[PDB]
Amino acid sequence: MASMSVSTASTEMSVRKIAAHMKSNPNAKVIFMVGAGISTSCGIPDFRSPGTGLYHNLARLKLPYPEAVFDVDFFQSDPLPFYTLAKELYPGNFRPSKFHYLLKLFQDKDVLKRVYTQNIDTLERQAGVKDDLIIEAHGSFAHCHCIGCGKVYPPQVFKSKLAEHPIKDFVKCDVCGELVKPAIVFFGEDLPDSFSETWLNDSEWLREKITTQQPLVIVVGTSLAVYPFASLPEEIPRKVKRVLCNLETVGDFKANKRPTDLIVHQYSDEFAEQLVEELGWQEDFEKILTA
Amino acid sequence: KGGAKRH
Ligand SMILES: Nc1ncnc2c1ncn2[C@@H]1O[C@H](COP(=O)(O)OP(=O)(O)OC[C@H]2NC[C@H](O)[C@@H]2O)[C@@H](O)[C@H]1O
Ligand SMILES: NC(=O)c1cccnc1
Ligand SMILES: [Zn+2]
Repeated sequence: MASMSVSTASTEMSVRKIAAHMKSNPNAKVIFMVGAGISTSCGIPDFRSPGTGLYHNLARLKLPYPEAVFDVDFFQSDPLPFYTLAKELYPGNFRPSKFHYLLKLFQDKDVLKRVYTQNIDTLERQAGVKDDLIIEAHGSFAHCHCIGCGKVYPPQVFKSKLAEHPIKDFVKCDVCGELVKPAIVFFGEDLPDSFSETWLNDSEWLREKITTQQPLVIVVGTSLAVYPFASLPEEIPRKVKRVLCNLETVGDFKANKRPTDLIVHQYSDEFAEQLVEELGWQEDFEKILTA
Repeated sequence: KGGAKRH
């Protein structure tokens, strides 16, 4: 849970600007858009990184390249690599980070409009963020369905297969016989309707607040390299302040910077620490963290 | 909607 700054440079002044904006607009809410960066401190292994036990197990299993684990065609031809990744990444194996708890604090303070996440770890929900405020753009393991006929299956059927040694006899649909898989969006598949639908509604909400207070969209720990999720930032209203907390400037913040863009090069957990400080909520935060 | 998940 302990963090430190990424470099000798201080980001407290930049983080202070954010707290100042929220101070001047006490009845405004914030929309977060997050990626893998906010869960790195949780110890979740990056399947694309050698030196991770997961990477080598997938390589030993003949996975051709990391992302084939999230490819429909590959899964149907050989589901073992995905099952192996699921065993290691299944929700419940990790604990939320300081940044995940920040989302909870904001909710408690009624300043959370929505959190759009590309992650499948569901640590936002595990941390106590309400279902209504979360948009898991790439799905999660909480639901399962047959890839052929769409029949619904309880998530526990899939989960029970992961505890077997070795993992074999994968879940097959008792209607059409095809493989059943967790509701995780694989490369090549459309995201769930709720993604576009909610962004449609939040986009109007954003544009309408510009004319009344002022909202704020904060992008954290994402390389903005996966679409359509990566299109959100450019679609934020020109008149709505965009904030980016990432080790490096990426996506629209790099391709089309905006005068009002606030860029903060900092670890998501350190950022959380500094924001809570500048907001004066250290007391409530500590309570949540110790709860 | 935006299309299918991709790079
Ligand atoms: N602690 C912390 N704080 C802030 N930013 C961080 C941190 N750790 C990593 N990062 C940054 O977060 C970004 C994470 O990028 P990435 O690993 O590509 O994940 P995404 O959220 O964007 O994408 C998911 C990918 N996972 C499966 C699919 O393979 C996708 O390509 C990257 O730009 C990093 O500079
Ligand atoms: N967050 C992830 O685990 C992931 C895996 C593959 C593609 N994109 C994201
Ligand atoms: Zn079926």
